[PDB]
Amino acid sequence: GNTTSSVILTNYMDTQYYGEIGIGTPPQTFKVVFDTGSSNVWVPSSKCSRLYTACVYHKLFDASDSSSYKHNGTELTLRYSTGTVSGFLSQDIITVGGITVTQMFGEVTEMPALPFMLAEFDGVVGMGFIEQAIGRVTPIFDNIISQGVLKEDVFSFYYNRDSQSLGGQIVLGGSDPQHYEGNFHYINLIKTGVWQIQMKGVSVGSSTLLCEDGCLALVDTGASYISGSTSSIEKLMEALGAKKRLFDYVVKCNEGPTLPDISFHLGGKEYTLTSADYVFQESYSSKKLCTLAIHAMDIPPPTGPTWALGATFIRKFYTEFDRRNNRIGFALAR
Ligand SMILES: Cc1ccc(C(=O)N2CCCCCC2)c(NCc2ccco2)n1
Ligand SMILES: *[C@@H]1O[C@H](CO)[C@@H](O)[C@H](O)[C@H]1NC(C)=O
Repeated sequence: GNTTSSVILTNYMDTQYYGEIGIGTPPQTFKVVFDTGSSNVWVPSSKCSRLYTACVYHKLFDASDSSSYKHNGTELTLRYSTGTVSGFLSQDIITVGGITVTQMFGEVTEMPALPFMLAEFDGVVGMGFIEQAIGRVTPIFDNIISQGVLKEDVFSFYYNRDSQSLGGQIVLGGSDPQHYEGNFHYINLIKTGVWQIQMKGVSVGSSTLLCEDGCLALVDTGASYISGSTSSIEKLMEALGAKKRLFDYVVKCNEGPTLPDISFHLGGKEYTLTSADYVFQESYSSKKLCTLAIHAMDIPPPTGPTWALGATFIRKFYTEFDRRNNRIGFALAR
């Protein structure tokens, strides 16, 4: 009970944050997203039909090349906001930040081109709780806890603002003072079972337009953007003077710096984003369009309807996830 370990992450375009894990003997390496929003481990399978082009372009786990593989074969379907993967369960040795665990994971055999052709990562490591794990499969962090090796039931996320240096960092068993500053502000979860906290308002400038009588915020490391309801985001965007495109909201690039602050009232404290934190300032041209790092995402019950605080939020606020105390700490990221 005195190990602290880290996972190094790559920052792809401020949208995709992924580290590397090994599966099997000998270790087969996968680029994976560490996602507090979900709880299952999955990578693409060698058994994925090659007619799924995502499987042509990603790394595949070949169970036939692993001596430590253990068959299960129960069919599982993982439905996410942005797409669905389908496959079957397997068991093998997974290596993550020097730590080695016997993990049950999904070998994905069905992997749709949209969106996974757009993924720089191969698979997902769910950092959430057992209660949301499809098939009641013990999640990887629970397994690492069960070894009594870590200093505490705590993991922490750092996402870099710069997309050639350290792209991001996960500390298993603690946090890293090199990447945050000031004090942590701790906020208790609504319930155990989901990394979700009470939000008491959303402000544009200093007018609380949204969540006037409270709402939900899912602290979501696998999400790129900040998200709310279609109707919630529609009200927010009307206020920013943003134009709706098919998959995002844009603003004429010149208007970008002039955009107001957006605040999130969490645990008594007001968490502010400046336009610099939520606009992709690719230009300053009045002719060019610039995209925002906030979009509509409708999560179904009983998680939803909820807000999701993804990479946009985490970049500014170093996040500690506390399993021991069922709470989330935020600190100013550096
Ligand atoms: C192209 C693409 C497709 C999906 C996601 C995504 O939302 N997840 C990964 C896939 C399973 C669903 C849970 C989350 C994504 N985001 C990457 C990312 C990494 C860190 C922050 O955002 N990118
Ligand atoms: C798959 O795992 C479940 C749950 O542990 C178990 O009951 C079942 O026997 C396994 N099936 C096979 C074919 O190994």
